[PDB]
Amino acid sequence: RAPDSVDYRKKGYVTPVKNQGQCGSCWAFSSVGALEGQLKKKTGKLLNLSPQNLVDCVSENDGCGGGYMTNAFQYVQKNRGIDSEDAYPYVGQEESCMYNPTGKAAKCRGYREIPEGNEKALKRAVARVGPVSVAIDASLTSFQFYSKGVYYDESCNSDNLNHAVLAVGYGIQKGNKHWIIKNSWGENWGNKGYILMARNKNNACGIANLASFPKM
Ligand SMILES: *[C@]1(O)CO[C@@H]2[C@H](Cl)CN(C(=O)[C@H](CC(C)C)NC(=O)c3ccc(-c4nc(N5CCN(C)CC5)sc4F)cc3)[C@@H]21
Ligand SMILES: [Cl-]
Ligand SMILES: [Cl-]
Ligand SMILES: [Cl-]
Ligand code: NA
Repeated sequence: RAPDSVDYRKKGYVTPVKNQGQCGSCWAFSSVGALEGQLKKKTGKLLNLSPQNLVDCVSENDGCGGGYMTNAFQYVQKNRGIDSEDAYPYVGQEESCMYNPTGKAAKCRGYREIPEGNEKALKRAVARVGPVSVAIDASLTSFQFYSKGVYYDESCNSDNLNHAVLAVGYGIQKGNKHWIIKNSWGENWGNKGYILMARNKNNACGIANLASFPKM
């Protein structure tokens, strides 16, 4: 039976909160967060992986114009690696792909997709695998102004996915079930870069509509 609550931050599987700046690279931060979690799990080492590597090199995506996490995992697989942040640092603008194998810090051997809309499957994946890449509607002002508690807004549109983030856990706060979400808008946003988002409230903000994780 799956745990009632999980928090990968307590297990050392989660790197510090990043800031994607003014680039549409949410998809790359989400992807690297999932990879970071599997690397820790598999090798015992927590290290920052390179979103810039993805932005510059995942040619099926649109760099700062946006992308899909699935495309990112496929690239890392076909490329036979992803660099560390140190080897390929974040610039926040698309540049030419300059992958450096010497800076390779992780590998990927495929990915899996959570069954569409299923929060129970997403819960079990978070428990069984580690941090999961997810897409949400983050367009509401209520989302932007989040500070604490469990975020729920009826105006959220699960058919208008427009942001990629990382589910690092789940639980309950004061009677409200939640997902522990790591955002990529810096430490000053939300609750030190995180938001608790409502769980089992009919797939609020489309949290389980386009979720995936890498195999390592
Ligand atoms: C995040 O940083 C948040 O804000 C930015 C936009 Cl609004 C949304 N976003 C995404 O990256 C978003 C994430 C998903 C998981 C919701 N994806 C997209 O917006 C997105 C995906 C894919 C493409 C895309 N465009 C392509 N082409 C553009 C047009 N030419 C003619 C062809 C190639 S390929 C491709 F995959 C664009 C955006 C960012
Ligand atoms: Cl369960
Ligand atoms: Cl539950
Ligand atoms: Cl360049
Ligand atoms: Na693809």
